[PDB]
Amino acid sequence: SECCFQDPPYPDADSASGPRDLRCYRISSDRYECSWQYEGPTAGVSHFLRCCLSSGRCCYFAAGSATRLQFSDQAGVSVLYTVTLWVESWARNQTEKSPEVTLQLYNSVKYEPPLGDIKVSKLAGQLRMEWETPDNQVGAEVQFRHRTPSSPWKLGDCGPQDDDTESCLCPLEMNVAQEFQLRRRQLGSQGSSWSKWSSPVCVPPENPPQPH
Repeated sequence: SECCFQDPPYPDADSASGPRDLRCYRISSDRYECSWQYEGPTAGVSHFLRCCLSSGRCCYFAAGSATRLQFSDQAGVSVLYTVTLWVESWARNQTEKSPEVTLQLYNSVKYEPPLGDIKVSKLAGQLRMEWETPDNQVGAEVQFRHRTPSSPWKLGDCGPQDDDTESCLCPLEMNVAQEFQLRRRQLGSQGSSWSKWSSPVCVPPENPPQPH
């Protein structure tokens, strides 16, 4: 993969569908990976990873239908200094853009949600979740989302974390089933993107409605 420092072969975007959740990180001594998702039907859609250097020079990788792409530090993209990255999709005769991500790629780590046991218990009128920190990922911003069978996802903040274990306080609803998920973001100044959501924490109702 070489980043092509030319005008992209399509017009600029002028849509409800499109690419989103761009995550870029280093994966080895000299290789990097960007990952994203696409909202909407994927038929005939292709993706381009865009990059602008601080000098204003910009380039693109053509990814085809893939939603993930790897490149080395010889691809023309600076990794030691800050760059700006985003995804453009050619879909149904129109260009669509993701939000940008501004980061120093060399210090950007692939952060992951809790992967394994998530302990859940009651603390006063809240739920407390606790998990062991993913290896070599100490230091994180952590968010949760929660829902009930009827309600949609509502997002929340767990606060910053700095230890071998991490925790979160969440709303407790005794009379309905609850589902929670957790995601983690790298701390620091180099730039960060949210990890994927963890597997669910499922908390059945302790006082479900009863006949009288």
